[PDB]
Amino acid sequence: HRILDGIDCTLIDALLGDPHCDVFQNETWDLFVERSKAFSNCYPYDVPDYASLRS
Amino acid sequence: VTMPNNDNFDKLYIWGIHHPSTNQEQTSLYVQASGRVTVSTRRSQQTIIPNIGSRPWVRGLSSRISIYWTIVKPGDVLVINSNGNLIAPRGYFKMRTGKSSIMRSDAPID
Amino acid sequence: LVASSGTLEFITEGFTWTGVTQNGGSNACKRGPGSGFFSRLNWLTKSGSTYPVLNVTMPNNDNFDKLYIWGIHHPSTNQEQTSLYVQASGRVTVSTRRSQQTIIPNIGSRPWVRGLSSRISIYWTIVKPGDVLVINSNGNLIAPRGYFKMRTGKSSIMRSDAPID
Ligand SMILES: *[C@@H]1O[C@H](CO)[C@@H](O[C@@H]2O[C@H](CO)[C@@H](O[C@@H]3O[C@H](CO)[C@@H](O)[C@H](O)[C@@H]3O)[C@H](O)[C@H]2NC(C)=O)[C@H](O)[C@H]1NC(C)=O
Ligand SMILES: *[C@@H]1O[C@H](CO)[C@@H](O[C@@H]2O[C@H](CO)[C@@H](O[C@@H]3O[C@H](CO)[C@@H](O)[C@H](O)[C@@H]3O)[C@H](O)[C@H]2NC(C)=O)[C@H](O)[C@H]1NC(C)=O
Ligand SMILES: *[C@@H]1O[C@H](CO)[C@@H](O[C@@H]2O[C@H](CO)[C@@H](O)[C@H](O)[C@H]2NC(C)=O)[C@H](O)[C@H]1NC(C)=O
Repeated sequence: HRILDGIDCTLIDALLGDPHCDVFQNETWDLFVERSKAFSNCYPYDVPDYASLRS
Repeated sequence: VTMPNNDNFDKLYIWGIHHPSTNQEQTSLYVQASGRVTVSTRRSQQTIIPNIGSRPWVRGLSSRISIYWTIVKPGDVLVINSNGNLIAPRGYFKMRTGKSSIMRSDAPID
Repeated sequence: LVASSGTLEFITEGFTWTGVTQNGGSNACKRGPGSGFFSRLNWLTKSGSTYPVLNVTMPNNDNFDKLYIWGIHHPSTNQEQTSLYVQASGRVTVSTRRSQQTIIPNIGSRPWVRGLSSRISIYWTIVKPGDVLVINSNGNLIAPRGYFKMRTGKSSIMRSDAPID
């Protein structure tokens, strides 16, 4: 399978385009591995039905 | 503004709305008293209204962004209307469909 | 989630409701002789002639999950709205570092229920350890008197009319 290691990015952040996540622009994965070491670091946001927008 | 989906695949748009902490900040940024954001395709619709209020201080700010997505199918056309508070998109994502998923883990690759 | 908590343990906290009359009760909610209100709610009204932006906070430091139960008031009539909370239309906004909600009252008639055709929409926010609450409103908050403890339990509600033995 093709694994993309998110490191200190959540997939949602990656998408939204948080500075320290722009490493990931345009990337493609079979399985996206969200690490517990991960954070966010840009305007503070909420996404109602975050749940689903990740999925 | 408006932006056809004339390809033959589904476009995804992530957009959002700003909720400020005070009316001083509102009038400063978006000149109106109360804003509003309505993003809509032909078939569906969502209007989100901001909420001028003070939240936990976080990396400086006690203001906030809320995030919304619209999917626009082929033919279907997207339309964004607002009189303030808008966090607009720059475009879309390709929506594929397939066996791709997301796992939460802390163990190393090899 | 309460049923499963398996506890109604309530630790009262002093908030700072500045510039507002607290403790509004009603004839609907009679507490023995005269008027009253939900024991774990605090009805904030205008103070003499004013109702200001309220903006309290309540950090949680203990090693457990706090549950907070707070409301909002939906008046029957534009005059009832102003008579209490003084503004055109209220707003309540309850937040943790992560979450956020904003209700807005809706001025209007409901059916008569125990003398009244106003209402209270209840809601809940949970603050994890080391987070913070931040209640904030220009009008209409049915404010929390503190918090309930939350255990993770094997417990549940069940509805029966069987007698116990
Ligand atoms: C409404 O009330 C809340 C709290 O009651 C206010 O939030 C507080 O705002 C100040 C900013 O002026 C924050 O001060 C900062 O503290 C951190 C802590 O280490 C420090 O790094 C900064 O140098 C700064 O001094 C404070 O954290 C913040 N507290 C919370 C819980 O958000 C809010 O500003 C009030 N707004 C109004 C209009 O009254
Ligand atoms: C909008 O219309 C509704 C219903 O058409 C109004 O509600 C009605 O208001 C009257 C006046 O308070 C209520 O009369 C009361 O009936 C009770 C119950 O039996 C009686 O014991 C009392 O002495 C009193 O006369 C009536 O119950 C109530 N009916 C219903 C179904 O809610 C409402 O007040 C109207 N709103 C406005 C702004 O006019
Ligand atoms: C509910 O439980 C608490 C804690 O077991 C009871 O005792 C105290 O509660 C009050 C809050 O009203 C505070 O003095 C303390 O936080 C508690 N003390 C300690 C040492 O934890 C109390 O019986 C109950 N509270 C009410 C309002 O009935």
